[PDB]
Amino acid sequence: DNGKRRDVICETEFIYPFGNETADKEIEITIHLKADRQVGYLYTEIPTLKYNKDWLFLMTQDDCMHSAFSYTWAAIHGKPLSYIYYCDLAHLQNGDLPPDYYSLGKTLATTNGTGQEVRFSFGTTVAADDDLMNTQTWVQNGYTRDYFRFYKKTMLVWGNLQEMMNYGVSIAFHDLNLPDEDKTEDKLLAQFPVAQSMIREKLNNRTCKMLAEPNGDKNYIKAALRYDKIRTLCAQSGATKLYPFQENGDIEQVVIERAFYDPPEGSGLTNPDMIKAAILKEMENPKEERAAISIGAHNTDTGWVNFLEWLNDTYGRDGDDSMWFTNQEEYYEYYYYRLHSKPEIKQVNTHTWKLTLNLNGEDSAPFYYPSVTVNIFGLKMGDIESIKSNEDVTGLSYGDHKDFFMLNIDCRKYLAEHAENFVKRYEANPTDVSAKADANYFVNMLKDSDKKTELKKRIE
Ligand code: NI
Repeated sequence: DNGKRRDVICETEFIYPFGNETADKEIEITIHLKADRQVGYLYTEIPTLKYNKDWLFLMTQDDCMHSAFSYTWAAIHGKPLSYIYYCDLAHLQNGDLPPDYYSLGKTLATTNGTGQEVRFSFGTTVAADDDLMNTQTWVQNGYTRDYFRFYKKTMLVWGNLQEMMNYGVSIAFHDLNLPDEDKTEDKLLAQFPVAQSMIREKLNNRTCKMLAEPNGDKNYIKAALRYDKIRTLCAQSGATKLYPFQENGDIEQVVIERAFYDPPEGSGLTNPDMIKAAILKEMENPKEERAAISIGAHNTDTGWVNFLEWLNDTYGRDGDDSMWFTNQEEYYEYYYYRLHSKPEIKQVNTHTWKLTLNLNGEDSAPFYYPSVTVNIFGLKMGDIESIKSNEDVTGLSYGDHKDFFMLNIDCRKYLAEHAENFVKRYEANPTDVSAKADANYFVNMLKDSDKKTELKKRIE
């Protein structure tokens, strides 16, 4: 019965198996050359930014906000949007949409430089030790007497966050659920693993490794530094300003600077206006001198939706494609790989070369973004007869970039199974255009294989 009110716990039907992700990857890519294209010497590097991007935009949305799902995630991923209301996942699943709903008509993305879409990525903080994440959602198709079921909740419900995990959204600690008088360094330290246990229980055993400092409270940074699961942190002050082409040290347990760009009072400007102005100023510098645009957000809204579209249209897929728009966790892992991994390429015979590198995350937990870019200097796509890869490589795209050759290598252990889960969702909702688009997006992440061919056929 479509018309009957239901009050449900929002749930998604699969979550990537973060707890099962392998910590250590061994990449072996065999490049067989055409007969009259024998090259003499090749050498390799991991570039400063993934996909050979010129500059970095980091986004972390604080306070575990409903709008992180209803506005930020929905706008990026081509989902129904509202101007004043706040959908939960169960509304989208059931087609119970607010009375002003609309869609942008596209996802918001860069490319990877080798012909594939990379949707914008961001992180949200989590109030995992707060029972308000267990709030129910009122679903009632066709009910128009009121729209109270679409009002802003005080925070994300778990199901919304669980679904966001399937799209690579990251997580961070923020406030912990203790009485204010108990927010001492020692008591916050004891409460971190309590919140972590709830994160792991709800997010298919993903371990949170980031702290976004709350309200300038340095007790959170001091406590977090004694909790070794936290590897990366952000704050507005007492931090390090990130210059991606200059930063040379370890950033393990380093507080990265992140700004909210609040507008002057009574100025009528918005946070997106301020960030846009900061971006324009920063782009006037050569890329090597640019700071990262490292932003925090609180509530996101229509102005933020339009700003994300502006980024897409200006520096993303529909503009100059120069930006890497990601979350701080993915960046942290990539920087770690660039510091510690050493790609090597060896000639096996006159026409065959073998590229190897290891991706090994830190001892605390499996890294969750085990993908890199490798550049090969001296090689062009036109030289290549075939490329093959070993089992640890699950996504592989490649092509020319400037005067060299680039490979985007994804080693997420369960990526093919994840794509198939999106295919199955489309098959169960074949009239949902967005479900089909998501299926195509995830299947296109896979390297060429029988499984990729099977899944493409299922989504023709
Ligand atoms: Ni906050």
